Amino acid sequence: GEIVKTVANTVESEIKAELGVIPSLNAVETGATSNTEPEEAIQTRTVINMHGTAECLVENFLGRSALVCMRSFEYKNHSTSTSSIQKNFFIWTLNTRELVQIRRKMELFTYLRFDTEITIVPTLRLFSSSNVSFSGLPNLTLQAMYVPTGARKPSSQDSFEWQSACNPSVFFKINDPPARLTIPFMSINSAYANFYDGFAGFEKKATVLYGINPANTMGNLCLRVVNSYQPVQYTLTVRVYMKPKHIKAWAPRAPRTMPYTNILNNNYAGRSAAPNAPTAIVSHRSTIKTMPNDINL
Amino acid sequence: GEIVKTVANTVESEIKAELGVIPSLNAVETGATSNTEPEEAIQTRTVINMHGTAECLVENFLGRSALVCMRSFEYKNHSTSTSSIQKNFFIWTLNTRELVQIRRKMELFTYLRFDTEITIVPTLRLFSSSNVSFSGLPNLTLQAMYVPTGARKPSSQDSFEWQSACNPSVFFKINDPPARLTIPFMSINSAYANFYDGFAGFEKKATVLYGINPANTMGNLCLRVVNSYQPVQYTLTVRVYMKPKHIKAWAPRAPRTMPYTNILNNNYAGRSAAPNAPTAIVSHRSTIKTMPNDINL
Amino acid sequence: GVPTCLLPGSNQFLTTDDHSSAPAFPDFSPTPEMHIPGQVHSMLEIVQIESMMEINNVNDASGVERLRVQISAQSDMDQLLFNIPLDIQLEGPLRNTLLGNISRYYTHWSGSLEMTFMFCGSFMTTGKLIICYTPPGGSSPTDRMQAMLATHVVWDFGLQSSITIIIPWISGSHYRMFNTDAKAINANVGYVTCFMQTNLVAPVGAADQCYIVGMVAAKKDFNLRLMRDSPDIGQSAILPEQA
Amino acid sequence: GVPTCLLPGSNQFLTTDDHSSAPAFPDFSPTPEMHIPGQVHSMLEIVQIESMMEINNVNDASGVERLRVQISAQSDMDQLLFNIPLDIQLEGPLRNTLLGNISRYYTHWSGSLEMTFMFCGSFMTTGKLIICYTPPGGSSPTDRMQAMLATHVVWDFGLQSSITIIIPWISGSHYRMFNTDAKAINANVGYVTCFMQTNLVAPVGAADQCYIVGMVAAKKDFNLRLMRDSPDIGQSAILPEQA
Amino acid sequence: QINFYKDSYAASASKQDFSQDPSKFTEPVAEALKAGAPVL
Amino acid sequence: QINFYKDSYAASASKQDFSQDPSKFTEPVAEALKAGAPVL
Amino acid sequence: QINFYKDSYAASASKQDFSQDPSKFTEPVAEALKAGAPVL
Amino acid sequence: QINFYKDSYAASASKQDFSQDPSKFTEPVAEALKAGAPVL
Ligand SMILES: Cc1cc(CCCOc2c(C)cc(-c3noc(C(F)(F)F)n3)cc2C)on1
Ligand SMILES: Cc1cc(CCCOc2c(C)cc(-c3noc(C(F)(F)F)n3)cc2C)on1
Repeated sequence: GEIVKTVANTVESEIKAELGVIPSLNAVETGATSNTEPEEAIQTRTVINMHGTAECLVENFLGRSALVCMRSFEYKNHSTSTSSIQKNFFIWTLNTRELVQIRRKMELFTYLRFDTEITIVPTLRLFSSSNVSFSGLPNLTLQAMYVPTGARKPSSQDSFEWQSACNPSVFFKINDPPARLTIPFMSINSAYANFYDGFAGFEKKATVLYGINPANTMGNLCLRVVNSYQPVQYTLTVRVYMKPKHIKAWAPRAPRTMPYTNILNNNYAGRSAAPNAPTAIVSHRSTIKTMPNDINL
Repeated sequence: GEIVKTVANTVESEIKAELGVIPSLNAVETGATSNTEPEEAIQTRTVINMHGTAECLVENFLGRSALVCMRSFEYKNHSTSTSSIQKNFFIWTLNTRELVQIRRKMELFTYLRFDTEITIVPTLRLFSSSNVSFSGLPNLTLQAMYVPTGARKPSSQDSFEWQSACNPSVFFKINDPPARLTIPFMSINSAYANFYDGFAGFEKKATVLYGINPANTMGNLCLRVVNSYQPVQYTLTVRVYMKPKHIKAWAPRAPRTMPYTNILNNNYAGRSAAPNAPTAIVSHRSTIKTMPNDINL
Repeated sequence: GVPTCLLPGSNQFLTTDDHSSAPAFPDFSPTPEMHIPGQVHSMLEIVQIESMMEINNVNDASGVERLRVQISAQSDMDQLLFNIPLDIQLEGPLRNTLLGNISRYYTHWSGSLEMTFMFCGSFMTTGKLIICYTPPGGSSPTDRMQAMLATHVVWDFGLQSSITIIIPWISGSHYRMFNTDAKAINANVGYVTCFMQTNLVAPVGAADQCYIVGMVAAKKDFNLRLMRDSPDIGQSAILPEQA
Repeated sequence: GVPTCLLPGSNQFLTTDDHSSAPAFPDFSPTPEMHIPGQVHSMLEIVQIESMMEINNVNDASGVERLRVQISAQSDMDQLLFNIPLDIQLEGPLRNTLLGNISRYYTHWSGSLEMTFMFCGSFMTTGKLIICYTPPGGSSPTDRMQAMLATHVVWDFGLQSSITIIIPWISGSHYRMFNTDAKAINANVGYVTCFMQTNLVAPVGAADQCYIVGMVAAKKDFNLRLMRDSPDIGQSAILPEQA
Repeated sequence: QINFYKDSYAASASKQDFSQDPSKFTEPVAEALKAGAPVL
Repeated sequence: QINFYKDSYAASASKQDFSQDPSKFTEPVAEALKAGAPVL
Repeated sequence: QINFYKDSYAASASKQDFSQDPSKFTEPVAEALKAGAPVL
Repeated sequence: QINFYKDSYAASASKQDFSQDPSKFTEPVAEALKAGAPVL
């Protein structure tokens, strides 16, 4: 294990006709990748490469803020003949699989240990009714409440589970900067697992699903409009962004090829034809001797 | 190479009638500019000039914030009978040629290496409809997403390319200060080139255009209204400003004379008559012996 | 109070910003760190791992057929056997590789590549191949006389079952771009071509139609820049629980 | 928390502000610096380079005709040959120069100018000219007796083909302004005039109608201030891709 | 790193660790392969 | 210069470099021209 | 703790006191119980 | 006190002066009264 701030330098190489030395030949059967250097495969010049590697660090590769949740509910009076339930909120059931870019990028490793910075971005639209005159978006107070595993969830906007005496909650308005906080590495294990070759229950029943991990039960995010209902219908759209920090990554995986279909498992249907079809990942060319983008003069 | 914080001082000079010394005569054929000093052309006094030069530094000359993009789209419901495309965004295809003041100023050098500070200034107007009652501009959330070369571009406001898990994106509202960030020196080469005497493709076809540089393929800026459509039509105008920082400049050019016509090449039509006509750059005077602004008493 | 001026960039959310934030679980004790083998510190470690290429990406090969190249005894000499496009950004043999998939998360790249070919015929089957890397400028070679003039390695089958060809970093610019225009000077790497040096010779007891598997990796002089969302994966809607 | 008061100038975008900003590409490695010849550190280096003047900016000269002054053998004596307005801000011979174009990006200027004239007749053609810089106050001289009383140089043609006249910094104020009013005390530099000292004498074998090319540059005592958008370039719309 | 908060996990992106050991994945063999040597 | 961010390219306008070598453009001649001398 | 205000009670959450004496509640007996001993 | 401004009168509430002399108001007598003594 050596320090690599810049890519390897190239050393000047000479003609070499030596018996018993075959640097260009390797045995792939050992499981070892070819160790052949350019210096010993061709005649090379001295090159002092000052290309930096900091952008290919797993901290930089995974430590960008990515969307992990998009939920939209109608902000209005949901009350009817006999309901008494205001329903101006949503519950998510925390996960990192709903959006494929962060999922596929996280799924390039088996295990990840990171503290996560979260950023919530709310947006309002007036609901296009029969008689609706627009004149501006109310500066509503929102409450995002993390309900951990085994805590009572809210059933209404007006519920008293919103007390949040011990539940972590953040209050933030529409016209303010998007809410932000850091959640620590909060697994019962020493790393998060993107794949579980097993079951999360002690029973052998169908109801006990394959792939579900007994460390991904992370609880729920409950977000409400704190303001009581307006005289008109609004649509609140909430976007939650995840930025992994202080990242450790283990056991790199084969990248996902087929499009995801759900968040409970890694099943696939594949696309009808190449690319990313079950029988053809790379698009077809005419023959093994055909260059599809051959430069013609 | 010497340090020049203040302009050159003037030294007192005397009468000089010396054979073999002709400081006022030069040979222009050598390619060298005249080396004749005022001290040796006329009788001068001692002057201690304390005029500073910091304002004529290329850092100061180019390192002002200049407009590089103005795009306006209609913020409304673009949906029809069968579209399902919201179209509340634009794509720019990054460049520095659309606006002539920054173009002509940058085009005074062949090569530039600078890190660039960008500032995005959004503005809304209500669309003047048949029945439109104004009462104020919604504090909309905007997303500017840099889509690098070879990345999937968004086709709609509601597209999932906006994930931006690895694409650099900035979220900023209307009533906030204008969004700002620094893009680094991001050329595949050691400097940006304002002119390319060549082609960017290996083929010799018409489709391969002259002047296009294979280092100006900088990707695209995709900017969206994050908020879903309002009940009324708004017009969002976005202004992007560029401030070069940490600037190195090489091979100063002859300044542009004819008005620019496009961003793909440096072609010209010229103005019908002087000034800046193809056959007359400077305006006409009656004769070579005529002073047009002659002071009369 | 502290004299204050809110600058441009105030109240903005940048997805690539690097700032400390409010801890939601104050004084929370995270699980003690435990040693797990195969810890990755850099993406440049993964692109250095060999991965198979779909050299046989043709509309007659299905599944595992696409990762092997059928090499046969020829009733001819000097003939071209197979080609490899080096357009990582475009749908080609290198796309679905560790190099391809992870480099495709970036826009700029520089450095030498290694391509290793494993011969999978019989111990009794012999042969000599010539694999050639043609730097860009003109057309892909179809004659061995033209291909031999570029960077190449002559491959003798034997106890060492595999050969490496180093595709050396030969470009005017410090970096190349993963661009949608393959024929662009910024993007084009050139061509890899394989010809028969002698022939494939198999005795009656051994099969005449053998196979070659091609692997590609990056060398230690390899770099990536300007991270981007990979075009490998797409999404039309929020992924549901079931469907 | 840190005690804070948002001052006037909070939430403002000033196009001339000097502040650090959020890096969009975190830990991005820019291309290594490479030596390129002709590196410019100051705009004052470019204004010191000679550039041709349109002395013949008349409605009968087209293109390259405008950058040369037709000097002929005179059937007279002491006669004026040509004039040069020194109004950089106004449409005059100095506008389309390196001095002009780059100084025209500023509002204030100070320092001595050099104007070099190259004679382009025959080796056998002789002559003596007198070029005079008249400081401002009154009318431009039309008689040599009046012009000779100002700063001047007498030019003998020979092996050294060019002469310099230093237009020396002679002003009450430390700076002059690039003002639209030419007759303003803040703007006016005065006059440059060229008269015949003797005559142009060419033998029968040589052409009688020769040419002079005038160049102008700044000296090391030259300064510019108060940057502005140049009036040289205009725009009626966003420049399209094609038209 | 800077961190204005009490907890250490609240801090910004961690100080760049440029340690690389690709041998974990590229040469994970009991007996090391010598460069130029026939690796049988 | 100040810079509140990790990257060096994020810093403000660079510290004034007053180095000038106009000879690159004004006297780019193999044999230097001497002041007052006939330069032929 | 930090505190930007004059009063000490205005300060943030106090510096963690990890002192524990559960014997107050778990063994509040005049004669101490010895581990392993018959406590009668 | 702190004061971010040039003038001294712009400063916050002045540093607590705990000096007390209630004798000014409680025993403002030429000849001091002795404790326990008949004060006639
Ligand atoms: C797998 C896997 C799962 C994780 C952790 C994801 C973090 O989950 C969250 C999210 C996305 C948001 C909040 C949250 N947002 O707001 C609040 C608050 F308001 F309660 F503070 N909490 C809390 C957690 C644990 O990391 N790997
Ligand atoms: C020629 C030439 C081209 C350049 C660089 C111009 C910078 O281009 C931009 C611009 C103008 C804006 C953004 C940008 N604006 O916002 C975002 C973000 F939101 F994605 F962060 N990126 C990114 C780049 C590379 O310098 N010389």
